[PDB]
Amino acid sequence: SHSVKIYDTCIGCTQCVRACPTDVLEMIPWDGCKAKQIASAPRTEDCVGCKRCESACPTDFLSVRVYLGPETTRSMALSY
Amino acid sequence: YGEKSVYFDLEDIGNTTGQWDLYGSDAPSPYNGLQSKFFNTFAAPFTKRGLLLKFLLLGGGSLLAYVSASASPDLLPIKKGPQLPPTPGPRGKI
Amino acid sequence: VRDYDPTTRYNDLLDRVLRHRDAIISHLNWVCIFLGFHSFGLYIHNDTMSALGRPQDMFSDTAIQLQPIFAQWVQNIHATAPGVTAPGATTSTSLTWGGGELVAVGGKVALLPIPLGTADFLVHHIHAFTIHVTVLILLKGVLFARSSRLIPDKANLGFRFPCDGPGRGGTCQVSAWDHVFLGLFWMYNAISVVIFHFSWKMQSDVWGTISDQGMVTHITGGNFAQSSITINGWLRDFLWAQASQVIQSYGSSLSAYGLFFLGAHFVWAFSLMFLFSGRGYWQELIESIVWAHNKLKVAPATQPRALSIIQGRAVGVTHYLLGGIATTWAFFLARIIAVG
Amino acid sequence: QAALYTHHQYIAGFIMTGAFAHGAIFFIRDYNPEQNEDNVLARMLDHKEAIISHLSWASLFLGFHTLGLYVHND
Amino acid sequence: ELRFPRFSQGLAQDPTTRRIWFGIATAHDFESHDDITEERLYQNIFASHFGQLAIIFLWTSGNLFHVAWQGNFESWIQDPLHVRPIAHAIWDPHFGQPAVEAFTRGGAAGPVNIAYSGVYQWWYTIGLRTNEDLYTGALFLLFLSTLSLVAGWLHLQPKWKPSLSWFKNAESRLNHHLSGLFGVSSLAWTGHLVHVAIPASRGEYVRWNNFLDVLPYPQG
Amino acid sequence: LNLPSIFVPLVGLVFPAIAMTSLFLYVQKNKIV
Amino acid sequence: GFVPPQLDPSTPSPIFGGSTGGLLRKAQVEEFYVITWTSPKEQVFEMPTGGAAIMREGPNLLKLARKEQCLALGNRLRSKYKIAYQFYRVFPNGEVQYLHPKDGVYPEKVNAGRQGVGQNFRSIGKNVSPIEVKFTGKNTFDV
Amino acid sequence: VVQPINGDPFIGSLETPVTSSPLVAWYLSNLPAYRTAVSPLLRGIEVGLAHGYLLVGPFALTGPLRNTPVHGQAGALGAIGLVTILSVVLTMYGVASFEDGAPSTAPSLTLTGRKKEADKLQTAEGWAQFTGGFFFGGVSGAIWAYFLLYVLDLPYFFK
Amino acid sequence: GDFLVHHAIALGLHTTTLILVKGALDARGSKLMPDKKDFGYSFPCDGPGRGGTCDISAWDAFYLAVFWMLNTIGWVTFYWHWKHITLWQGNVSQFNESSTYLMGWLRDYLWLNSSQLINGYNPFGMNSLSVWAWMFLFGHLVWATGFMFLISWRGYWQELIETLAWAHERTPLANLIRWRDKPVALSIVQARLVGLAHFSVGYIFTYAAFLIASTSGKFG
Ligand code: CLA
Ligand code: CLA
Ligand code: CLA
Ligand code: CLA
Ligand code: CLA
Ligand SMILES: CC1=C(C/C=C(\C)CCC[C@H](C)CCC[C@H](C)CCCC(C)C)C(=O)c2ccccc2C1=O
Ligand code: SF4
Ligand code: SF4
Repeated sequence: SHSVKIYDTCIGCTQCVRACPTDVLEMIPWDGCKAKQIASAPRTEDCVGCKRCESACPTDFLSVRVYLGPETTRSMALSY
Repeated sequence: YGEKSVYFDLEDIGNTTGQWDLYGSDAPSPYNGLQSKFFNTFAAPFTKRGLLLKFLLLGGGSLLAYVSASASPDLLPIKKGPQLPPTPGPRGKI
Repeated sequence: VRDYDPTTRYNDLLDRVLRHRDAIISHLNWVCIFLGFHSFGLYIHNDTMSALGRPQDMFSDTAIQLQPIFAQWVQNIHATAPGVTAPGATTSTSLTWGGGELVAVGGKVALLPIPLGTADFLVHHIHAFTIHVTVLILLKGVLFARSSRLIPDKANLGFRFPCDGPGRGGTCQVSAWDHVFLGLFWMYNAISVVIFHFSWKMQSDVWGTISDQGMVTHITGGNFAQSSITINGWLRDFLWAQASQVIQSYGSSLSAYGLFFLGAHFVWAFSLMFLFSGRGYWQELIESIVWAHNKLKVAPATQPRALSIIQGRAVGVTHYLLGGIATTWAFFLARIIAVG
Repeated sequence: QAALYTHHQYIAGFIMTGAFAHGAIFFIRDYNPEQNEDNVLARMLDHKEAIISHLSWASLFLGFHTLGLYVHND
Repeated sequence: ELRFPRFSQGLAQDPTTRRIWFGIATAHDFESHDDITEERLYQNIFASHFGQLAIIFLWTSGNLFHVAWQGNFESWIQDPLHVRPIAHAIWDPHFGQPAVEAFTRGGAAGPVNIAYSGVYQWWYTIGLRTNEDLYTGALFLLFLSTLSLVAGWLHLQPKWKPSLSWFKNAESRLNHHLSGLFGVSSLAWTGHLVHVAIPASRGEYVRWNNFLDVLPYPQG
Repeated sequence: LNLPSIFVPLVGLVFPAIAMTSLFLYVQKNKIV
Repeated sequence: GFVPPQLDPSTPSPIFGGSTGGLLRKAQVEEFYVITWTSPKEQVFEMPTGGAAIMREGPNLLKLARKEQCLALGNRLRSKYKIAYQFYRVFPNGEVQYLHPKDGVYPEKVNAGRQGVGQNFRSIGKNVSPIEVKFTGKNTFDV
Repeated sequence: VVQPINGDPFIGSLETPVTSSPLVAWYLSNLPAYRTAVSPLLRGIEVGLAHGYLLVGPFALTGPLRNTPVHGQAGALGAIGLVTILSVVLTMYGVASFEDGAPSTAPSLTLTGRKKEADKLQTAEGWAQFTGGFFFGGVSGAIWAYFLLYVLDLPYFFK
Repeated sequence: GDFLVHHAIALGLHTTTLILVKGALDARGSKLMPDKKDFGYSFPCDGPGRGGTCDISAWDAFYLAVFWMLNTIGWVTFYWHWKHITLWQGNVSQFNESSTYLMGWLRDYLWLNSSQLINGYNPFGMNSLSVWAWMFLFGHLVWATGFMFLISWRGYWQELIETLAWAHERTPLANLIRWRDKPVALSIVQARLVGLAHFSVGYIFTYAAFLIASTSGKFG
C-alpha cells in the first residue's frame, strides 16, 4: 500500500480532499492556520497513487505527499 | 434472487455473483461396461503424477538421444558429411 | 468527448455498440495476431530455408506454391468481358486485365498484362495485416474515449491530456489524442509498403523498352518473382541496387536530390530525441542555463520553460514523418528521372 | 585485429557509463552532508550551475561549427 | 520468507506477474533485501566474487578443450599465413547438404567455424606446440574452477566467516595487492618467458619433465 | 560413437525442459520453508 | 452518534440491457461493491462502465467491481442531480462493510470527532537523509 | 434475441444466440470435458484418442521428410513426441494448481440455481487420472491413424 | 578528414559527459523537485503537476546517456575501420578525398562494402557468408523491435490487456484453465529497460556482422 503524509504548511483550502478519486483524505479541526482546519489521510489502503491531490495543492513546496509502495489488488486498480 | 427485480442477497451470495456452470452436465456414463472395465485395467500405473513426470522426462530424453545416435545417413545431411572437394579462400587461404 | 450526450440526444445504435466494446476489440486483437503470424512468418521461414541451403522447402513458384486463384479468376472474367456480358464495348477497360496485347509509344512500353503469383499473394496479405492493425489502434481510441475499466471518469479529463499519474501501475498515453499519435506511425508503415510494392512491380514487369522485332526489355529484368519472397531480397535487390542513382547525383543537375536525401535522413534521426525522452530532464537543464544568464543581467522576463508533454510527442511525430517521407521522395525522383 | 579493437572499445564504453551510474547512486544512498561540511565534495555540489552551463556551452560550440563545416563541404 | 522471492515480502505478496519480473531484477541488490545487516553484505559479496572466478576459469578451460579436440593448431603452426584456424565443429541437424559442403573449411573433415578471437597466435607466442599441452592446460583450469567453488563454500561457514573490521583494513589490503598480486605475478610471468617461451622461439622444448636440467642461460 | 549426436540434443532439448519445469514449479509454490 | 444504515438486499436495480464491462470472477472469490441511492423520478444516466441506463423512482441498488467506479458515479449523481448516495463493500462469506460517507458528513467539510492519521508537524524540507535510516527499516518520511 | 445472462445484466456479459441457444448447450454438455458424473480416466482417454488421431496428418505431410519412402513413420513419431510434451505440460499444470486433499473448486450451481456436486476433475487425483488417460489415448490414437493410413493402405483422397 | 572526425569525437565525449554529470549532481534534488532523495535512485516520475515531470530521476539520466555512448563509439569504430580498410587495399587516396563530406561516408564506406555481405545467400545459392548475412538481418530486427518499447507507453497496453482477460474468462473449453498470477502490462521503468536492451543487442549484432563479413570476404 502507498503512503500519504500531511505537513504543517497546510492552509486548509480542502482542494486535495475534493480531488481524490477513491476517498482517501478528509478534513479535521486544527488551530494552526486561519481556516482552523487541516487535512488527514486515514484510508490509505484504498490509495491508487494517482497524485491528483499533489496537483491541487497551492503551497510551495507541497503540503501533501505520496510515496508509492508495495502493490496490491486495490492499489493496481484491477477489476479481475 | 430473481424475484421482484432483485439480484442481491446476503444468504445466496453465490447466485448474486453468478457462480454457475453454464454447460456442465449431470448424466450417467454412456460408455459400455466391458469397454470401461478394459480401460480401467491397463491404464493404472500412469495415474501417479510424481512417478509419471519422471518416467515421461527420462524416457523421452533417452528415446531422443538413442534415435539421434542411430539415425541413418541417407536421411540426415549432417550425418552424411561432405562429398565435394573444398573451395579455396581469398589470397590462397586454406 | 465533447458532443455526445445521452440525456438530450439519444441514439440506440451508438449505445448498442458501446455495450459490446470488449468483444469487438478482443476479436480484432486476435485477428491481427493471426494475420501477422501467417503473413510475416512466411517471409521469415523463406529466409531461414534459403540460408540453410534448402530452396526446395521454400514458398515459391518453383517450390511449395501459394497461387492467388481468386484474383486470377477475376482477371480472366474481366479480360473476356467484351463480347458476352458487355456486348457494346470493343475492348476491356484496362490492358492489365489480360488479353495479350501491348501498346508502345516512342519505343517505350505504356501498359500490358500484369501476372500474379506467390509473391503477389504474400504482399497482399502483408497489406491486409498493416491495415487491420491501424484499424485496431484508431478504433480503440474512439471507443474508449469516455471511460474504461482503468479510468472510470476519463471524459472529465478531456480529449487531449498527457496522463492520469504513475498510479494504477502507470497510466501514460490513455487519452484519445495519444491513440491518434500512435496511429500515425502505423499509417506511415502501411503506405510505405504500398508504394515500395508499386515501384518494384512496375519497374520489373511493365516499364521498359521494345526493339524493332518486338523484344521487351524491362528496367530491372523481371527479378520481382524470385527475389521479393525474402527480406534479404528486398534489402539487396531493391534498396541497395536502386539507391545508386540518388547517391551518384553530385556534380550534375540532380545533385539537389542527393542533398535532400541526406537532409531528410538528418531530420528523421533528429525526431528520436523528442520521442525517446521526457520533459523533466530538459527543465532541470534549463535551470542551470538560466543561472548563467542571470549572472550577466540578461535573464528575460518571459521565463523559459521546456515543452509540454503533448508538445514533445507532437514535435516528435511531425519530424519523424517529414524526414521519412522526404527521404523516399528524393530516392524515387532521382531514380526515375535518371533511369527513366 | 578489427574484431579486437571494436570489441574492447564497446566494452570500455559500457564500463564508463557504469562508473557514473554508481557515482550517482553514492550521492543518494551514502552521502552525509554534516560530515562533509565545506570540503571539496560539498563545493562540487555548490557550483553545479556553473559546471553544467560551461559543459553545455562547449557542446554547443563543437556541434554548431563541426556540422556547419561538413554541410558546407557537402 | 513466504514464497518467491524469499528476500522481499513486498514482492512476495504481489498477486500479479510483476512479482516474477521484479524478483529476477532485484536478486543481486543485497542492500535492499529484508533484514540485511552491514556484515552479511560483505560476506555475501565475497562468496559471489568467488563464483565469478569459478565461471571465468570454466570459460577458459572450455576454449582450450574444444580447440584441442576439434581444431587444427598443429597444422596452423607450420603454415600460419595460409591456414585458417578452427574454433569448433558444427553439428546442426537443420542443415542442408549445400551448407554442409560450404562450411567444411581449414582442412577439416566436417563443417567448422573459423576463429577470430586470436587465441592461436596468443597460445603460439607463449610456447605451446601440441594438443597434449592444450589438454593439460584445460584440465588444470578445470581444477582451479573447482578450487574457487570450494573456497567460496568454506568461507561461508560460521567457523570461517571474516568479521566486518577485516574488510575495512585499507592499508593492509593495498600492501598485499600492490606487492603480491601485481609485482609477484609479473615476476612469475617473466620467469615463464625466460624459462619456456623464449627457448621455444629458438627450437628448444622445455616442459615439466626436463626443465631443471636445462639452463635458461649458459652462464646461469 | 558420435558424441555430438548424443550431447547436442541433451543440452538443447532435454536439459532446458527439466530446468524450466523445476523453475516453474518453484515460482508457483504457495509457501517455501 | 451516527448509526450507518443497513444494506437492504431487496432493493431494485436500474433498467439495463447488459454489457461486457461488468463483474468478473473476482467478485466471486475476493470482493465487490454496492452503491444505493434514492431518485425523485425515473430518468436516464450514463453508466460508469459504458452506455446508458434508466434509474427508477424510489430506491436504486447497483453492483460494481471497484471503489473508484462507485465514487465516480456518486459524484455524477451529486453534481448533475440533487441526489444523496452511499456505498458498501461485500465479501464472499456475506459480510458487509459500510464505507461512504463514513461518519454521515462529506470528507471535504470539517467535522468533529475525526482523528488525524499520518500528519507530520514539520515542513517537508526537514526530512532526514537516507543514510540516517540505513540498515534500520524505517523511512525518512515516517514521522 | 440478445438478453442479459440469467436475467442479470450487471454480470460482465450479456447472453446472445451464440452463448444461450439450446443447440450449443446440448453439444457442449455432451463433450467429455463436461461429463461431471463420469470417472476422469475415461474422459481423458477419449480426449487423448481424438487429439492423437488428429495430430498425425501435419507431421506426415509437411515435414522435412515428406518426399521420402519413410514419411509415414516420421509423421507418427512426431505426433508421439508432441503427445509426450503435452502430457508433461498437463502434469506440471496439475502439480502447480491442485494440492492433495483440497476440495474441488468447480462451480456447484446450475442455471436455475439448483445445487450440484462439484466436479472431481478439479482435484489432485482426478487430474492425474485424466492426464494418464490423455497420454495413453494419445499414443493409441496416433498408432491407430498410422495403421489405417500406411499399413492397410485404404483407398483416402489425398493421403 | 582526420581533423573533422576528431572534432566530432570530441563532441561525443563532451555531450555524454554533460548528460551523466547532470544526472549525478542533480540526484539529491533541484528546483523542480527539491526532495528527490526521499524517492530513491529509480522511480517512474512525479506526476503531471508543476508542468509535468517525465524522466526526472538519475536512473533516467543514465538511460539517456547510453544512447550517446553508442553514437560516440560508433563514430570511433567507423573511422578506424574505413581508414584501415583503405590502408590494406593500397588506396589511401580514396579515404583522403572522400572523407571530407558526409555523402562520401555514405557511398564509399557503407554502400560499397556491403556487396559481398548481402550475397551470402540469394536465389542462385549460398556460400560461407550466409550465417553472417542472416545475422545482419537479425540485428536490424531486434533494433527495430526496441523502438516499440521506447515510443509507446504503458496506459495503452493495460487497457488492451483487460479485454483479453475478459475474453479468456468467457470462452468455453478454455475457462476450465485458470491463471494463478494476474497478467498486467509492464512497468514504466521496466519498459525503458527492455527497450534499451533490444536497442543495444540489435546495434551490436548488426555492426559485428558487417565488420566481420566485409573484412573476411576480402582478406579471409
Ligand atoms: C538445439 C535445439 C534443437 C534440436 C536438437 C532440434 C532438432 C530437430 N529439429 Mg528443430 N527447432 C529448434 C531447436 C532444435 N531442433 C527450435 C528452437 C525451433 C524453433 C525456432 C525449432 C523448430 C523446428 C521445426 C519447425 C522443425 C524442427 C525439426 C527438427 C528436426 C530436424 C531433423 C530431422 O530430419 O528430423 C526428422 C525427424 C522426425 C520428423 C521425427 C522426430 C521424432 C522425435 C525425435 C521424437 C522424440 C520423442 C521423445 C519422447 C521426445 C521427448 C521430449 C522431451 C520430453 C525431452 C530435429 C529433430 C523438424 C522436424 O522434423 O520436427 C519434428 C521441423 O519441422 N525444428
Ligand atoms: C519491427 C518492429 C516491431 C515489431 C516486430 C512489432 C510487433 C508487434 N507490434 Mg509493435 N510497434 C513498433 C514496432 C514493432 N512492433 C513500433 C516502432 C511502435 C511505435 C509506433 C509500435 C507500436 C505498436 C502498437 C501501438 C501496436 C503494436 C502491435 C504489435 C503486434 C502486432 C500483432 C502481430 O503481428 O502479432 C504476431 C507477431 C509477430 C509478427 C512478431 C514476429 C513473430 C515471428 C515472425 C515468429 C516467432 C517464432 C517463434 C515464436 C520464435 C521463438 C523463439 C524462442 C527462442 C523464444 C506485434 C507484437 C499491435 C498489437 O498488439 O496487436 C495485437 C498494437 O496495438 N505495435
Ligand atoms: C563490476 C561490475 C558491477 C557490479 C558488481 C554491479 C552491481 C550492481 N549494480 Mg551496477 N552497473 C555496472 C556494473 C556493475 N554493477 C555497469 C557496467 C553498468 C552500466 C551498464 C551498471 C549499471 C547499473 C545500473 C543502472 C544499476 C546497477 C545496479 C546494480 C545492482 C544489481 C542490480 C541487479 O540485480 O540487476 C539484475 C540484473 C538484470 C535484471 C539483468 C539485466 C540485463 C540487461 C537488461 C541486458 C541483458 C540482455 C541479454 C544479454 C540479451 C541477450 C540476447 C542474445 C540473443 C545474445 C548492484 C549493486 C542497480 C542498483 O544498484 O540500483 C540501485 C541499478 O539500478 N548497475
Ligand atoms: C541526429 C540526431 C540528434 C541531433 C542532431 C541532436 C542534437 C542535440 N542534442 Mg540530442 N539526442 C538524440 C539525437 C540528436 N540530438 C537522441 C537520439 C537522443 C537520445 C534520447 C538524444 C538525447 C540528448 C540529450 C539528453 C542531450 C542532447 C543534446 C543535444 C545537443 C548537443 C549539442 C549540439 O550539438 O548543439 C548544436 C545543435 C545542433 C547540432 C542542432 C541542430 C542545429 C541546426 C542545424 C541549426 C540551424 C537550424 C535551421 C536554420 C532551421 C530551419 C528550420 C525551420 C526554421 C524552417 C543538440 C541540440 C544535449 C544538449 O541539450 O546540450 C546542450 C543534451 O543534453 N540530446
Ligand atoms: C598477496 C596477497 C594477496 C593476493 C595474491 C590476493 C588476491 C586476490 N584478492 Mg586479496 N586480500 C589480501 C591479500 C591478497 N589478495 C589480504 C591480505 C586481504 C585482507 C586485507 C585481502 C582481501 C581481499 C578481498 C576482500 C577481496 C580480495 C580479492 C582478491 C582477488 C581479486 C580478483 C582477481 O583475481 O584479480 C586479478 C587481478 C590481477 C591479476 C591484477 C590486475 C592486472 C591488470 C588488469 C593488468 C593486466 C596486464 C596484463 C599484461 C594483461 C594480460 C592479459 C592476458 C589475456 C594475456 C584476488 C584473487 C577479491 C576477490 O575476488 O576475492 C575472491 C575480494 O573481494 N582480497
Ligand atoms: C530537446 C527537447 C526539449 C527542449 C527544446 C526546446 C525548449 C525547444 C526550443 C526551441 C527554440 C530554439 C526556442 C527559442 C525561440 C526564439 C524565438 C528564438 C529567437 C532567436 C532567433 C530569432 C535567432 C524539450 O523541452 C522536451 C520536452 C519534452 C520532451 C522532449 C523534449 C526534448 O527532447
Ligand atoms: S494519490 Fe490519488 S488516490 Fe491517493 S490520496 Fe492522492 S488523490 Fe487520493
Ligand atoms: S511518466 Fe509522464 S506521462 Fe507517464 S504518468 Fe508520469 S508524468 Fe504522466
